[PDB]
Order: sequence, then C-alpha cells, then structure tokens
Amino acid sequence: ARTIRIPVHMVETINKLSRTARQLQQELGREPTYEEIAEAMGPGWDAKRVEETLKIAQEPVSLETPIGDEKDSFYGDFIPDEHLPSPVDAATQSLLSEELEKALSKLSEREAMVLKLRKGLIDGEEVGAFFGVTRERIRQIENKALRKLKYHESRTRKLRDFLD
Amino acid sequence: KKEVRKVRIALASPEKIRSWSYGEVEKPETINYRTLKPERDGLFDERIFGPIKDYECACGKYKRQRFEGKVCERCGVEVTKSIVRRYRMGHIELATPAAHIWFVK
Amino acid sequence: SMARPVSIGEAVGIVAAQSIGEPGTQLTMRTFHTGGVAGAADITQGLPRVIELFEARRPKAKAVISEIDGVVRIEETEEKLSVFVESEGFSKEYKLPKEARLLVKDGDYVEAGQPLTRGAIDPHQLLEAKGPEAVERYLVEEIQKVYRAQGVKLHDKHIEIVVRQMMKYVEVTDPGDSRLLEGQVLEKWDVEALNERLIAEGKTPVAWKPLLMGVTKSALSTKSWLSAASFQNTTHVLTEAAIAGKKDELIGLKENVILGRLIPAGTGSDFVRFTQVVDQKTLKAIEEARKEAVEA
Amino acid sequence: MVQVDGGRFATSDLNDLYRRLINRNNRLKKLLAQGAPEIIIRNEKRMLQEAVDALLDNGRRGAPVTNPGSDRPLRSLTDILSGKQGRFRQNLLGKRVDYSGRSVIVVGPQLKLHQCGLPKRMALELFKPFLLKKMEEKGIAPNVKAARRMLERQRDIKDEVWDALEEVIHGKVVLLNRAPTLHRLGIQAFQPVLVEGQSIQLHPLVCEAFNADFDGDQMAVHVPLSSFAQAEARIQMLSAHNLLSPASGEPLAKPSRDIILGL
Amino acid sequence: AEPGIDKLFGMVDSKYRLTVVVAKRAQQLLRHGFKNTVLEPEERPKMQTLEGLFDDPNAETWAMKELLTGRLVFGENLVPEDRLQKEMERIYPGE
Amino acid sequence: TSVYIEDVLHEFSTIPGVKEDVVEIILNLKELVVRFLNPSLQTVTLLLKAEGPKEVKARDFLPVADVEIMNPDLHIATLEEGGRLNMEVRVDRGVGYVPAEKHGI
Amino acid sequence: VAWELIQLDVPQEKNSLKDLVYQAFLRLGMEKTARLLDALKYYGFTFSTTSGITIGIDDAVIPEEKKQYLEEADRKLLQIEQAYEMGFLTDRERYDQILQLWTETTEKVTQAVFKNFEENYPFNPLYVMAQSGARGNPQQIRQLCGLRGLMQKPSGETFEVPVRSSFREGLTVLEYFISSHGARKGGADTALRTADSGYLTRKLVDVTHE
Amino acid sequence: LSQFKDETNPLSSLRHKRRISALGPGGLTRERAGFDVRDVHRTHYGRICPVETPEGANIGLITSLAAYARVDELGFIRTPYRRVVGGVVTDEVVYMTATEEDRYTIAQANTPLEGNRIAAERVVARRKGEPVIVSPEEVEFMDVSPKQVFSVNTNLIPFLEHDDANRALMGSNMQTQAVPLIRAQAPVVMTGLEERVVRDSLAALYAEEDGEVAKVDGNRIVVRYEDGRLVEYPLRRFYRSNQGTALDQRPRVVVGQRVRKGDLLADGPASENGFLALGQNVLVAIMPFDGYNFEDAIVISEELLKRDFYTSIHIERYEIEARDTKLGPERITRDIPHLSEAALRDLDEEGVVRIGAEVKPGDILVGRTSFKGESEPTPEERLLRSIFGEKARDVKDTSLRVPPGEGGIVVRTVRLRRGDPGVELKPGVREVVRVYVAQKRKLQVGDKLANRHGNKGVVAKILPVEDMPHLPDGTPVDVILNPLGVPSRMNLGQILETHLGLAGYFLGQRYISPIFDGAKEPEIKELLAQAFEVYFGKRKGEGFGVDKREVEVLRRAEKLGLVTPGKTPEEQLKELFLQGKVVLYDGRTGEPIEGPIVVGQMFIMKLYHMVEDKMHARSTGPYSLITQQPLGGKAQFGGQRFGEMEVWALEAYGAAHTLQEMLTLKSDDIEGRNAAYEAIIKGEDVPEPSVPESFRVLVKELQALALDVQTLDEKDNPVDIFEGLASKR
Amino acid sequence: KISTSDPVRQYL
Ligand SMILES: CC(=O)O[C@@H]1[C@H](N)[C@@H](OP(=O)(O)O)[C@@]2(C(=O)O)CS[C@@](O)(C(N)=O)[C@@H]1O2
Ligand SMILES: [Mg+2]
Ligand SMILES: [Mg+2]
Ligand SMILES: [Zn+2]
Repeated sequence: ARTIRIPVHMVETINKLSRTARQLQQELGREPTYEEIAEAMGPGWDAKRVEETLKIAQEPVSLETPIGDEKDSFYGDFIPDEHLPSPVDAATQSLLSEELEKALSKLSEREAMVLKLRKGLIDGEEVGAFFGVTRERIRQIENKALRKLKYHESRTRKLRDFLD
Repeated sequence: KKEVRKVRIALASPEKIRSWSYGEVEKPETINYRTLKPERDGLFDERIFGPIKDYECACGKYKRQRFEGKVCERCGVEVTKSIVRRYRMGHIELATPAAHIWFVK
Repeated sequence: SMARPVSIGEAVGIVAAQSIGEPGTQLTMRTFHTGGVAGAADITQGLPRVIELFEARRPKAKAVISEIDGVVRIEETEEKLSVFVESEGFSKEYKLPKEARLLVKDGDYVEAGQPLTRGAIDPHQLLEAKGPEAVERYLVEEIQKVYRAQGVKLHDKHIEIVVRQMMKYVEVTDPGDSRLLEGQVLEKWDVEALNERLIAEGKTPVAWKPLLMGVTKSALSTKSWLSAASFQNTTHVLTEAAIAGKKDELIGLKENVILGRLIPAGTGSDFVRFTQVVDQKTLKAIEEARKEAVEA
Repeated sequence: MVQVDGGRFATSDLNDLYRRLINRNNRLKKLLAQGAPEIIIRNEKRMLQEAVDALLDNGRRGAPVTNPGSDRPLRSLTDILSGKQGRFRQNLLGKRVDYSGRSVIVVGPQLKLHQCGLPKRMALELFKPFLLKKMEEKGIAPNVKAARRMLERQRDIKDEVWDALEEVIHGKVVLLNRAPTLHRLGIQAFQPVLVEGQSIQLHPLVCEAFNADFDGDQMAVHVPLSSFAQAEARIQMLSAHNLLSPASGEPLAKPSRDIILGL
Repeated sequence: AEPGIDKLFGMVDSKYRLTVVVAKRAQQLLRHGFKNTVLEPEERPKMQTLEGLFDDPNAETWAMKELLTGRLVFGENLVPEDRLQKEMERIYPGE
Repeated sequence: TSVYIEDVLHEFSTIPGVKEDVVEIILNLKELVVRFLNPSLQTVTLLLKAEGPKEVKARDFLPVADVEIMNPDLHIATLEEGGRLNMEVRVDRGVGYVPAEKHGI
Repeated sequence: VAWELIQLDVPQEKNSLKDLVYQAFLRLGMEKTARLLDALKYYGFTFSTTSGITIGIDDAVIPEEKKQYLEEADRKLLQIEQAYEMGFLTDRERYDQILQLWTETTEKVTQAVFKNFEENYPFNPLYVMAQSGARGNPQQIRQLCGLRGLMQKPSGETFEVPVRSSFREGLTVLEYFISSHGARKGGADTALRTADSGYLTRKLVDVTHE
Repeated sequence: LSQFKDETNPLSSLRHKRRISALGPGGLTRERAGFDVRDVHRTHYGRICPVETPEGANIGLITSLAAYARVDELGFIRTPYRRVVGGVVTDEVVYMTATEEDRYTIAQANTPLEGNRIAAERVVARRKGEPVIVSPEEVEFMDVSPKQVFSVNTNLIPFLEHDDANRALMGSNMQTQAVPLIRAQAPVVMTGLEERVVRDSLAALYAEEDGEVAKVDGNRIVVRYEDGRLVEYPLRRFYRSNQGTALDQRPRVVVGQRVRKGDLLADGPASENGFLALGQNVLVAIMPFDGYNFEDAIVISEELLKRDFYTSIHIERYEIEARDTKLGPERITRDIPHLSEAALRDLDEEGVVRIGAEVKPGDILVGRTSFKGESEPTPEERLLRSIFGEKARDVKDTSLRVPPGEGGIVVRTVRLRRGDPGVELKPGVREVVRVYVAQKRKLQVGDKLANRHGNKGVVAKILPVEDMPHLPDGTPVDVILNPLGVPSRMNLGQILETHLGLAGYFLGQRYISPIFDGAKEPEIKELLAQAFEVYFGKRKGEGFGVDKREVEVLRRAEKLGLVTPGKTPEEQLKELFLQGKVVLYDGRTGEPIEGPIVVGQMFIMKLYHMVEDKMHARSTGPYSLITQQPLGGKAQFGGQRFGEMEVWALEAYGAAHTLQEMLTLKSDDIEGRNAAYEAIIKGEDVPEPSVPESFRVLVKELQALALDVQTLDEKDNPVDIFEGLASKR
Repeated sequence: KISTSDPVRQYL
C-alpha cells in the first residue's frame, strides 16, 4: 500500500493510533494534542512516539502535483540540489587542493604523509599511524612539522583566509 | 572526441534493453525509513544504479580518486560523483510479455 | 541588417519569420476564419486573413477561378447565374449562386485561374489552375495587401522565404524507389530524378504534382523527427521515426538546439568554422620546419 | 526520493508506476509457481499489461491515479516527452542563464549608442568571477576564497574593488533584452559604463528597436563569457553596428520623439 | 562605433568570418603569452588608470587593432592544424 | 547633523507625553538655523532638556558661548504631562546637501 | 558630401532625417554614420529644451468654423428627420444617411483645424509635433481641437448620435459613457494581439527555421 | 475570491473591498468567454465604472463599482435616476433595475436647469442604449449626477472631462499604487471626494460627539465630551501595512480644544488635513530637457530631496525558525561558530538583534545553529579542525541575514519560546523569531511618479537647483515634464491642472474642480489674471521692470502669435501669462528659453516599488533538483529567463557561441558551468561546453520508453554524450 | 475496455 515499506506491527500501530484519535475526537471539540493519544493508547506511549508515527503515516506527496494556481506548476523546479558543487565550491576545491598539494610537498614525508594519508586518504591512532617508528617520533615530527608548516604559512598568508 | 553530427531513433531490442541496463530491479522496495538508504535489490539499489556519494563507496573500502576506475571487492561501486547514479539504467524482467501502448494505440 | 549583400550564414529563415510576426500585432483580430455567417459578408481583413493565407484555406467568400483560358458567356434564368468559359476546343460551366457578384463580362478572355467571382481565391485551386508560380505570386502579394493596408512596409523577400516552404513538398504519381501516393520534399525528388537519369541509367521518370500545404502542415511534417517531436504529436512523430530507423541529419536550428549543439546557422557555418590566423613571424617559422625536412 | 519539511518526501510519480509493474510482475511469477488456475493467471496478466502501459504512456487506455488526494494522471514517460509542457516541449520555452541580471531602465541622454549605463552593484555580481581573479592580480586580495569573503558583505568593500571591476569591464560588452523580443534587434550589445544606483541607463536612439518606454519597463542583461561569444557580441551584435532594420532598408536609429522636435 | 569596422568587414569575404578570425586571434593572444603581437612599439593599445593597457586588458581589441593592419593572414587552410601550436609555443615566452 | 534622545534608540520611535514622533522632530530640527562666529567652532553640540506641560521651542536650548540661535520660536515639540525629553543635537559647518546616510555620525 | 545628401529646403521631419541617415550610411560608411546619429541626438535634445515647446490648454486651438460646420450639418440632420417624418426614407436609409452626414462633417472640421494652424499658427506647440516626425496622429489632434465624433455600440453598430465634444472642452458625462463602449473593444484587441503576435511568429519559425 | 487586503494606502484597501470580479465559483464566468462580457455594456451606467477596470488580459472582468451604485435586495446594481414629471424635474430618486431603465426616456444631468424646469426645447436623453434628442415633455427621468457614472477611485481625477478614457484608467489605477509619504499634501486642485475618501476609508480618526481635548500624546488623544465622559484614542503609531507602507496617525488637535462632532483629531497615513493626500504638489515646467525626459522620463530638481518631499517609510518582516532536526535542535544563540565579534555587535541580546540597530545587507539579523552533515561527520574536515583546534563546535551557521537589497533600523522584534501563551506554533517548529525593520526612502532616479491623469514616468536625472529652469524671480522649477507625452496620449486635463495651479501658487489658494461641472477655461484665465498682479505687481513695487531677456522672448512670442503686436510688454506679459505660460531662464546659461513655457502646481504621487523592483543580479547560485537550470529564492537572486523570442534574436545574429553559452555554460551544462567558473577564476578563457543535462535528461526519458536514441559519428558510428557513466559495471 | 468489469465477469 505505501511507497515507503512499513512492517505489520507499525500498521496495526497506526490503526490503533487512528482509532484512538477518533474516540478522542468524540468529545473534546479539540483535535487532541499528542498528549491524549499517548494516554489513551496505553503503556509506553508518549508525545515523541505519536508525532513520529503520524509522520510516517502521511503518505508521500507527488513530487509531481498540480502546484500554485493549478495552471502548469510541477512541484520540482523549486527544490534545490546539495551534492552538486555550485561553482563556488568547484573553485574552492581547486585552490584548496592546489595549495594543500604545495604544502604537502615542501615537507618531510615521514610523519606528514602519515597524518596526511591517515587523515585525508582513508579514515581519520597516533601509534597505529606511523610504520615502525613508535609514538615519540610521531608526536615529535607531527607537532614540530605541523607548527613549522603553520608558522611559515603565517608568514606567507595563503591558508589564513579560512578556506572554510 | 568526435563531433556529434547525426541522431537516430531506432526500436529497442530486448537484448539492447538489457545491454543498457545494470542488474534487475526485482522488488518494490524504495527506501526503508530507519536508514534512508536503498532497501533491498529494489528501485534505488546501489549495485543496480550506482553510488550515492562523491568519490566514495557505500561501505568505504576505497574512498578517493587514485583508484577512480575500479570496483569494490565485497560490494559493487565504481565512482565519479552521484551523476552515475542519475544516468544509469536498470531493467525489469517481465514474466509474460505485454506490449508498448505507443505502438498499439 | 547592413545594406551590402547578404553575408553567408545569416539566419534568414527566422530573420524573416520575425519581420512578419511583429507587424502582425498591429493587424485587426475579429475572427480567424474571418467574417460571420450572415447575409453576404464577402472578404477577410486583418490578421484573420494573414492566417487564412499562410495556412492554405478555403475562404468563406471563395471566388471561382477559371480552370480554362478562353472567352466568356452569361445566362438569365431566375435562380442561379452561370459563367461559361470556352475556346475553339471546349467550354466549362461555372455555377455562380445569387450572392456571387461577377467581375467578368459577356465578351472577353479569362486566363487560367483568373478571378471570375469577386473576392478571395483558394491557393490550392490557383495552384492547379495557373501553376505554382501563380500560387506563390498570389500568396506573397495577397499577404502584403493586408500589411500595406495597415502602414507596415516589410520587404517581400521574407514572405517568399515562408511561402516557398509551403511548397517544398509535392505528390508522386510515377514511382521508382518508393510507392506513388506519398507527399515528399520537392528538391529531394530533384535529387532522385537527377541521378536516376544522369549517372545511373534507365530513365524512370519520377512524375510528381506540385503540392500546396499550409505553413502549419509544412512544418508538422518534415525530414527531422526532432523538429516534429517538438510540436504536433511527440507520440506519433517518434513512433514512425523509430520503426523506420531515421537518421536525423542535423541542419536547421530547432533540431540542433535541443542537442545543445552549435547552431548550423551563424558562426557555426561550415564555411568559416575552420579558419586560422598567422603572423609573418610564424609563417617563416613553419617553413623552417619544412626546410628541416631535408634529410642529411 | 527527497527530504522535504518535518519529514515530507517528494518522488517522481514514475516510481509509483514502476512499483505497479514490479509488484504485478512478481505476483505473476509467484502465481505461476504456486499453481495456476487459468482465470487468475490471465486476470493478473491483464493487470500486468495495463501496468506496462502506465509507465510508457498513461491515458491511452484508462488513467492511473495516486491514491485519493489527486485524481491526477501520474506522468507517464510519454507525458514526460510530450506533456502539457514536458520534455522537447519546454526545451524551448527557455532555461535560466547563469550570468544574468534585470532592473528598471532609464534614459541615458549623454550615453552614446555604443555604450549603456549598468549599475556597478549589478556589475559586481554579474562579473563576480572575472573580478575575483582580477583582485588576486592586484594587492586587494591574496586569493579567490579570500576575494570572495572580501565581498560577501556590502560594508567590507574597499574602493579599490570598484577600480578592479572598472578595469575588468574595460572592453567587454553585455547584452540587453526587452520584454517581447520580437526581432533580432530585441537584444543588443553595448559597452557598460558602470554607474551608481539601481537603474540601467539606456540610449534613446535604440529605444525604437526594443519597444521600450520608461514608465517601468525592465530590461534584462546577459554576459558573453567566451572570447568568441564576446567577439561575436561586440562585432556583429553591438547596438551601434545594427542600424538598419532587417525588415525594411529603412533606418531604426532614427531620431525618435524629442530629437526631431528639436531638429 | 568600433574602429574601422567597415575597413574590417571589407577585408573578409564573409561577415561571419571576420568574427571567427578576431576571436581565434584573441585566443592565441592570451594562451601563447600576451606579447604575441605584431604592432607593439610606437602607437599601440592603451587604457588610462595608468597607460597600462599595454599588458592585458582586452584581448580582441588588440586582435582587431592588428587585423586592421596588413600583417596577419587568415585563410581556410593556411598552416597545418597541429604543427601551428607547436611552433607557436617554441617561439613565444611568457607562459 | 545628529540627534540623541536619551530613551529613544531608533529614528522611528515615539516618545510618551510627546505628541510629535521622533521622525517629525528630527525633521523640525532640520529647520533649525544656528550661527557660530569663528572657525574654532567646527562641531557644536547643543543641549536641551524640558519636562512636563511645556512647549519646547529652540530658545529652550542651553546657551553656548560663541553660538547663536536665529530660530528661537521654532517648534520642536508639545509635551503633555510626565513628558520627559532630554536630547543632544549636534551642529556642523559644511557645504551643500549631505544625506544622513553619507556621513553617519 | 554633407550638403549632397541633405535637404535644407524644408523643416526636418522624421522622414527627412530617416532619409539623411540612410544616405549617410551608404555614402560615408557605418561608423561615420553612428557619429552623425549621436550628433543629431545631441543637438536635437539641446535645441528642444531651449525652444520652449510646451503643452498648454489654449494651445489646442479650436477653429472658428467648428461652430459653422456643426450647425450646417445640424440643420441638415433636421431635413433628414423631416424627410423621415413623412415616410420617404426607410428606417435604415435614415440611419445610413445620418452617419454619412457626420463622417463627412467630422472629416470637415479636421481639415479645418489643420488649415487653421497651417495659416494662422505655423508654430503651434501641439501641431509641430505631429508635422515633425515627432508625435501626434491626425485623428488624435481631431479629438482635442476638432471633435471625436462617432463611437460604435457594444456589438458594432455605430451609434446614431455623435460625440459633439472635444477634449479641450468637457467631454460630457454620456458622450463619455457612449465613447466608453468602443474603448473596451480596443483595449480588448491589444491584449489579444500581444499573444497573437507570438502565435504568428511561432508558426513561421516552425517552417522557416532551417 | 478572498485576498490580501491591498493597503498600500487607505484609498487602495477601500477599493479592493468594493471591487467586483467575474472569475470565481466556476459556475458563473470562467476564463473562456470574454469579449461580450469584457465590454462596457449599456446598462453599466452608474452601476459600474467604464474606466476603473485593470489594464491587462484580465480586463473588464474585474471591476470596482460606481459612485452611488447600490445592491438593493438581490445583487442588481441599481442606479439612481431622479423623476421628472412633465417639464418638471424632482429631487426624488428611484433606484432602478437595468431592465426597467429601458422602458423610459432618460436625460443627462448637464441639461440647463432652473430648478424644476428644464430649459431647452431640444435637450438630450437616451431611450435604451441609444442617444436621442428628446423634448422637455418626453423627459420622463433624469440622471442623478456626474459622479454616479464612475467609481470612487476615478471620481478623484480633477478634469476627467478632458482626458481620454484610455489613459484616465492609468490615472485611476495609479492612485491605488500611491505610497504614504511622511509629508502628505492634498492637490492644489481636487475633485471633491478627497474628504469623503479618507473619511469613508478609515485613515483619519474623527471625533464622535462634541467636547474638549484633555491630553494630546504622540500616542493618544484622550478627549473629553460634553456629556461628562472622556475616552482615550490610541493612535496606530507605526504599523506595518501588508505591502509595507507606514500607517501613522499624527495628531492635528492641540491641548484643551472644543471639538466639533466628526472633526479630524488625527490624520491618516496619507492625509494633510482631513483631505486625501498622496504625493505632493510641486511647481512644474513642462518643456523638453536634454534627453533626461525623452520617451517618458522625468527630470527632478535636487531641491526636492533637500526638503524631505518625496520620502516614504518602509517595513519588511524578516522571520526565522528554530527547527528540530534528528541531528540535533537548531539553537538560536549569539554564538556564530566561525569568524568575528564585529558581526556580533548589533547581535546584542544573546541571539536576537538590538532594536534601533542599522542593518546593512549581509549582517546577522538573528543567529542559529544546526548540525553539519546529514548523518556522518567529515574525514577531511576532521583533519583540519584537529590541526588548529580539534575542539571545534561542529554546529552550522544557519542564521537569518540581511538579504541583498536593503535593511534599515530594527524597530520591533518578537520571540515565541517553549511555553506558548495562546499561540499556534507549527509542528517541528521549536520557536519563531520575527524582526521588523523600517527604512526611509528618499526619492531617487530608479523611482517612478505619476499624476492622476495618467502621465506615468520614471526619474532619470536629479538636477542641481544650480542650473535647472528658473523663473524671473529666483524661484526654480521642481520637475520638468516633456511635452511630447501629451499629444499622443489624450489628457489635456493635466495641462488644465497646471494652469489652475499656476494661479493657486501666486494666489496662495487651493481649489475644487468637480468632475464635469467644475472649472471653466474663462474662470481660470480670470484667476491667472489675479495671479499676474501678485507675480508682477510686487515686481513693480519691489523696484524693477522688464529684462532684455523678458523683452527678447516677447519678440519671438509675437512672431509666433501668442501676444497682440503693438501692446506694452507689461500688457503683453499679462496676455502671455493668462495663456498659462511665462518666461523662463535656462539656469545653466542664464539666457532665456526662446518662447513662453507653461509652469504651475501639479500634484504628483510616487509609486510603490514591487519586490521585482529590487534589481536582481545573479552570478552563480542554486539549481533545481530535477531540472538543472538556475533557481533562486531567499538570498541568491535566481537567473533571468532566456525565452524562444530571445533565442531567435541571437539566432538571427551570427551569435553562435553566445547562444551555445546561454544553453550550456550558463544554465544546464553541469560539467560546463563548473569548469566555467573555475576557468574564469584563473583568468582562463571559459571551457568549450559539454553536453547539456537537458539533452541527457531527454535521451534517458526517451530510453524510458522503448525507443533507442544513439548519437552518431562522421561515419555512422557511435559517439558518447553520457561521458562514462553508461558503459556497464 | 475498463478492467474491473472484465475480470469480474471473467470469474463470475
Ligand atoms: C502613430 C504614432 O503617433 O505612434 C504611437 C507611439 N509610437 C506610441 O504611443 P503611446 O501609447 O506610448 O502614447 C505607441 C507605442 O508605445 O509603440 C502606442 S499607440 C500607437 O500604436 C498609435 N498608432 O497611436 C503608436 O505606438
Ligand atoms: Mg512602457
Ligand atoms: Mg510610449
Ligand atoms: Zn564497498
């Protein structure tokens, strides 16, 4: 029946929710706040639960539905797009990567690449970051190369204007 | 590389239907709420239509550009952005045929 | 837009289509197939006409043209009048009901397709009677009749450009490659006939018949399906285009615009799409490359 | 399949049809396998058939509907290509240009046909990227992303920036459009002369080409990005080059209203 | 209007050709280095915040300014398509 | 060139016990004509504070040594009861017209 | 070459100018023309300011003959009525005869006003504009100084009675309402052709683009 | 049918309340049938204005009713018509149905009346939609008034009589677009309803019963009636009108004043003294200037800005919500995560902005913080934060900012938090935050002003009082209107207004010229005659006579035919003045303007600036999700449409690339636009367009149907549009 | 023609 699948339990759940709201409509003259529904429903029913359930109860809308004055309005030219890098972002990655790439080269590979690759190539482990050389040389070069790199970058200010 | 100088509409061979396609959408499973991800093999599956993220895979075994042209060992995702997700096509395999109303009516 | 000759690659088609679409806003607009059924409303003015003209149609007050060029004869009986045209060869009876005010008199000559009734003429008939050369010439001048009458002074050129296209198609009565009853592009037949009688022997004359279809239909049915998918029935246009495996050679601006391809007209001219520039310094440079070609 | 508001989701109607087909197709297979009573097999095969029509073209034989809410034909692939206004159809109503602009016009008496008055404020957005780079070629900004933030707020622009833009626009030209573009002269190219305020200074002589009065008619403005587009735009599209109308060998740069009265 | 547009129009067989030339010249003017010109010395291109147009304002305003002179040569097939870009890189510095 | 009502923050406010609104008053001030006698006086801040059932005219500004008000009887405001108006109006020597936006004192 | 293509034998109308431009285009060259264009623009603009042409109310001059032509045609209407009161003229004949009276009378005052300006005030503000290619429709002028005379009914049958007034004097209440009818029909035609103007161009480009 | 009250200014709202429409239930009259309905039918007399309808596709269908028009028992606009028994006219009136009107012989109000006696044998009447010269003995019924014929909105035009019904429409719709100026002045010449307009509209506050005034605050007028009672009358200080125009009630009564029943205590948004006032009376020369007033452009004297003359206050209501995301509530706090306190200043109150703060485009009106990703953090962004300060608030800056265009000074703010009083907060909506901003709009070149007759136009140049046309006595003109806009259009009424205005200037008096019964050409010449003595009489006594210039223009004036040759300059100028025109000197040169020019007091209103007016310029921005073409909305302007009519314009030109660009790099080429920007950024010539998404979307849409669309090569071989995403796996 | 009726008739 639905566009987004809902297991049998959620279903009867929703029927019960509905039926309850019906009995609640019976006398208040007030379409129950999600307080009544929780109470009347039973044991573990709360506001957060009912607002959630009726949110899934609403079927989707037709991305294609007659819009505005019903003339010729299709609900989809108005939603924007997120993955796609609006020009602004394509320019970002260009300078960012060209400048990050310049810095990455002028440094000693040992602990810079370690943290460059461990942070920028796979996933986000000081010890597990360096090959054979233990932590003492990691922190040593990491913090001494990272600062020499940041303080000369402080001189020739290229990175300061936060690319983000 | 070469200039497109002529376009041509031609009937679809069932074999060409499958030639364009990737996987078979066999189940009416859009997306399942808990995780806004593609449900099973259904209409949005990642193997059938592609990866939903920039250069990264779904699980993440490979995540940047160096290996841009290869697919993931345990799961299938060859990547360039989500545009591959919007240009690829899947096909349904009909039990007993039916006809195009575009030609019948 | 400049006063010298026309420069190769000018989008004339449209340049024309426009010069005629603007002034159109100044022409009256009562009813398209003008006038109203009442007593005797004889012509059609303003835009309503210019529509009746580009789209070859049956004016209300039609004027029966003379299919035969000869002499005139009229009769007296009560109900219906009658004008007869005859040569030493033959005569033709023409039924002219009560409303028909006759322009011709008992006595002189009437060329083929001449007006025998007063008023409008059907291009189709004038086509058949005096020829394409006549329909064409009738359409142009008949159209300008309206504009001139309204102040607008547009060069005939444009109207011609349009009318021509209303006759880029003709009918077939003596086949060779494709069966007889088919309406196809005039020059495309001049292509067949040309090579069928000149390069490949066996004169299989492709006899045709000048056809006159309205601007709407002219376009409604054309070579490129793309262009056709755009307006009439995307649904049919494609179906056919498909079954036949059509190769839309892109020429024309509508079709090549959907592609988002450069326009065939303008700078996109195959005439100039390729042109290179040089400095005498780079001219001697390349010759030096040639000189170097001398081995050992 | 998209997240809207609170949690609303929007999906191309095509997906409800697709599900139609798939469910039916599957139910078919399972009905064949389960065992098969003839009436039920065909019955399904009928549904299946219909369904296959739906995605392709809806309405040729009956019209499928999303459940009680909108008795609307779910757009079929056919409807997509054709539609009230669909694929090749609106492919020609127009698309929206990326380097465009639009403001109210106002007579620019001293202006020469050659040029046109364009609001600097407008020029800034329009030639943004051309400015950015120009900023970097000068001391105003270290880099692009810098130059960008430098201009993200109005109060932060050093007067040095205008001098940059004013330098970027040196010999480039833009296109100006009018409400009903009736003839080719309905869009003409001019050299921008940046000016203060909101209004766009237009020349009086060309007021005849575009049917433009000054009671509020707003003209749009476009930008030639390629060196080619620019070459054509100022060579064979610039206002001062197209003086005689394509309709009649009569001039269109005729002294309009006031000039005659004067002369 | 623009400098000797008539004179220019005349030097070409087709109007739409003149546009192609200028545009393709302006291209090379920038790519191979902007000093790829034929007329720099005494009376040349100029802008006024200083007389600094001498370096890089408008590409084609130059192209036109050169074409108007009789130094360039535009043909249908003047110099072989790929050997041109090679010879040009070789002789003009600036990158 | 500038004004400061003590309880008022923006120009579009209205002061209790005061018939006129900030905008009408700052407007009447533009009507005020002062005259200083020497260069030493570039920017003079005139001060005025009046309370209760009194009409506030320009003569009510506390006198300043080298400055003279040629516009005494000009009407600044009408104060009802519990009418508290204490302001500081700047005055300068300049040329032409300068929009309040241009200087921003 | 400037004298060879100019006519200093007359006041410069938009047409004389129009012509000047064309000539100048073929003769001297494109850009050289552009110059003349702004040259004309500039002086026209200047001299226009100084000339002090201004619309005033007394400038729209009503002819002394308006009263005549009106009255003469007025009594003539009386005859048409006497001729109908007797039974001579068919219901229709009367009507088409009246209209004919006005249609001629109206065009009579029009050549009258102009003749007035032509002879007495060569330099009337309201007139030079129209004579000059500048601004003004002969039919327009007629509605200010002469009179706007016949307005049609809703359908199309022109009214029997004319609009005796001009815009200079108070176009009365009903001569107004009467005139109002024809107004809607007109504006109605303009809104419909705005689109029809696209209709026509559409069709033509469909067949002619290639 | 029910819509936004259009209250740009009181009169407006009033009209929008009484207007009558066609379109609606669907049963009555839809969009299809028009031309027979759209026309002004005969019976529309006194029942519906024939002018008042909207210019545009929707013409004649929508229309406000007439003056005395009244719906009796069932919706039949009856129009009043007074009875005339025999040659006797009555003061009795019958509101007659459309049908019945035809059975009688009705006559117009212009008929010479002695009282009950009609005065001319051959006097006009109109049977049934037919003009007919009837006799006094047949005149059964007569029209009630000239006013009943049209609408209120139209009745406000001075000499409607002399203005072509066509452009008088413009005049009636123009008023509906009048914006309240802080300085409101009534016309130097009015029709007679300005009073009734403001009164029947609810602009000004009127006194119920007679009494004395107690307190006269800027916020209240507590009056004391003689009945022994006193009531406090609050005054909507500064209220936001639906379309953003100020609605303030400025008190006009002093302390302790005996008020007459029904007298203005305070003036409405646009009233001077119980009179309707939009825009202001300004002295105006009516001549051509350089080009500044060419087709329909207006030249204005800077002097009009010096005085706060055309100046109006505006208020826009920016609003932002704190939404509940499953990622974490969006907090509204003074905290703006990434860069400076300088931008936080006016953000004084923690979170909200401080009242009375000057907000420019690009300042934080309100702060808010949502979460960074959809569900997961960022591997690349993980390293950066760690490098300079790992401990970085992961929260996103989603804060209401000042949208391009403008802002003023915050005058009011509203915040609705958790424990709601009696408010309706939508679901998901944690809390709302309204910000009312106001701004003073001084007249400028982009603005458009227009008299009541229809002369509409925009300001093209603000001239220094230094050099614009000045009169002999140093008084300069404020606005210089082009004559050429008067002949084509046919509204001499404006030229009639300016003349009466001239007299009102020197005679220091305002007048009331009714619709068709008003002022007459001789009466005006008579007042001008009075004015010449105020103008030139003082000149005599003040000590001087006539200029070389003054005589000079006379020479040229007699050769013209404006002045009787042979009379004395003194006498000649009187003549010349009576004609409504006077000598004017250039101002720039000081020489005179050869030929007398008319000048005078013409009322002129300023027109409201729509959201479109906000000139939209867009560089780069959002893009639609399904269609990949430029879209705007909140802060990014959104691209302009490049329609077919425009395509052809380029097509016609050899604009090949420029057109490709418009179809590729500018709107749909996804890969195109990107490499485009970047290219520009590095000063590289934009890239050569990749395939447009329109194309690709098509092909696939087409593939969605059996059909196979494959592009081809030189030789009929494939080529590839979908760069590399179609080959399989 | 219209689907429901046909199947109903079909098995009925
Ligand atoms: C003949 C003449 O004098 O020219 C006029 C003016 N060009 C102009 O008049 P306006 O309405 O601005 O006052 C108008 C236009 O805006 O294009 C509209 S009316 C017009 O069609 C007419 N036939 O009267 C014609 O065109
Ligand atoms: Mg206009
Ligand atoms: Mg106009
Ligand atoms: Zn994986």
